[PDB]
Formats: sequence, structure tokens, C-alpha cells
Amino acid sequence: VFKGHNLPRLRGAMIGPHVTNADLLEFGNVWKANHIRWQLIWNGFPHSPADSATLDEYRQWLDGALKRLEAALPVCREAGILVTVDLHTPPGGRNEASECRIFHDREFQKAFIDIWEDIARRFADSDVVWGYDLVNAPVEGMVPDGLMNWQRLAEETARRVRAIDQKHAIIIEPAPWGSPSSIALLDPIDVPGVVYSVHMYVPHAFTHQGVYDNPVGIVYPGTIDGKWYDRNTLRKVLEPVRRFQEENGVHIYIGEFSAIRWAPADSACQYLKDCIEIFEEYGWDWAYHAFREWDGWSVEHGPDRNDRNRTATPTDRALLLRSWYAENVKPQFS
Repeated sequence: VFKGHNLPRLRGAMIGPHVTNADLLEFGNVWKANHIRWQLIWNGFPHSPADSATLDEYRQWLDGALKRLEAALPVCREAGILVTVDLHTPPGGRNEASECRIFHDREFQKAFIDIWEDIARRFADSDVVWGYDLVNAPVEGMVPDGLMNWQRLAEETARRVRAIDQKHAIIIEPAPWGSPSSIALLDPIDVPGVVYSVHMYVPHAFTHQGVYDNPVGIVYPGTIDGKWYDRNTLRKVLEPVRRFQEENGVHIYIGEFSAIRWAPADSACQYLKDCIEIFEEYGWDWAYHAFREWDGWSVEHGPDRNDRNRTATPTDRALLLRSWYAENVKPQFS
């Protein structure tokens, strides 16, 4: 089974676009993470200035984002970290329904392929880059005649990247949203060195409680959306992903998973523990969402939605992540 790295497991986190060199060195050398997902994100997700920007404005933004990623790679090497390059905001962004314009517009669809050829050329020889996550949480909506849907665009883009780059994993999330259930909708891509990826936030009423218009006070384990949720329910959520893994003989990467920090009592920590245990049973690489990004997802911030101060002492959730990072092997660079 192709993984694209020679370690037992990648365990790390999403970082924020403003992550400092000191943050990276601390995360690798002190927290013992061996992995980050580097999001090429224009301000926010799922809504961004990309949604209304011209292709020229978008290419200018992305060139700045790639310059910082390039500058960060030698720091990741020093920190013992392998990197996922995540195109988090694609050219044209998304319409009001969060559907990606790369599925709707000939110029944006062509730009997606041209951009990935440029990124593959830039990083083809990097021993720090692990994989190319072609688009974050793809959502198609209506695909006009003459344009590729995600199945076809993924395959074409992966083929063009593989022509340039003979080493790195190509990471493909299913549409819609990179959700576990969506993997059943994706056919394996006929390109070598492909890794498949989903994000784990199910159930959203729990993991995103007190975000958007979602009520707070949702306990885990417990009854959520009229259904019993515990580790067995999360196994059932992830069953289509385990099936895809086993039936296709492919590797799985969890690009994001989290539970909001202000979930009641130890609910968020239990959710993360249950997720990680399942990922570990199945041999899945994983990135926690997120290290030093929005504080709702921060293990350095506390249980109170109204308190945005870092905690004085380590949280349950931070101790859990570091206990798993302590199992990591660091990459050997030459």
C-alpha cells in the first residue's frame, strides 16, 4: 500500500497561514508532531475574497502564500515535520452555496490544473513536502456541459502533477465536503501514488456547537440528532472510509478532525480520543484541526466560549495530542 513516506505514522496538525518559524520549531521539537497540513487559505473558509476576485488577483494572492510555504520548508526540516500542501481556497473560490467555481467556469477550471503544475514544479524535489491535497473539501453543485466534474478533474490534475513529480503523494478528498460518507461517491483515480483523505467532524451539531447558529450544551457521548453517539457510532460513520481502504488497497489520511473547545465537560477530549483510537486501529495518518489557528479549535484555549486567553496549564486535549505525538518517529533527512 502506497503511503509516500517511510514512517509508521504521520501525526500532527493543521497550522494557520501566519504560523511563525518559532511555532513550527516548537510543534516539531517540543510537541513531537512529525506532520503539518499547510493550508493555502485566502482569509477564511468556506467564504473568501477569492469568491469575487479575478483570476489575476487570485494568482497574486496565491504567489504570496506559496512564497511563505517555500520559506517555511527548511524550518519544517529542522523541526522533523513532513508537510501536506493543501489548496484550501481554489481559484474563483466558491459561490453562495459553497460550491467551487473550478466546477462551473472554464477559466477557473483550467487555472486549477495550471496552478497544480506550477506547485508540483516548485516542490518536485522537496524531501519536506509529503503530499499535495489537490483541493480542500470539494463541493461541485451543477457542472455545466463541457467542464469536468470532480472525478474527472481530480484524475486529470493528478495525471499532470504525476508527470512533473515522481515522488510525492497526491491526496484526493471526495466531494462533497471531504465527508466520510462522500468517499462512497468517489472512484479510485488511475494515477500512481494517490492517498485518499476525509475530514472527521460528524456530528456537526456536536463538533461545531456554538459556531454559526448551532446551539451549545451538546454532550458527547450522548444522544445527538436523535441518535446515540459514542466510539461505536464514530466507527459506523467511518465504515465507508474503512471499506474504501480495504476494497481498493489504498492509504487513508485524515486531513482535519476536531471538536470545539467549549463543548461541555470533557466531551471534546473524549471525541478526539475516540477519533484518534479509530484512526490508529486502521493505520490512518492524521492532522488535528488546528494548531495556533482559530481559538475555537485550539488545545491551548479553555472550556469557556467567552474566554479567548490561553490556559495557564496544559488542557486535557493538549495532553492527549502530545501523548500521541510522543509515539511518532521523526523523518531522517539527508
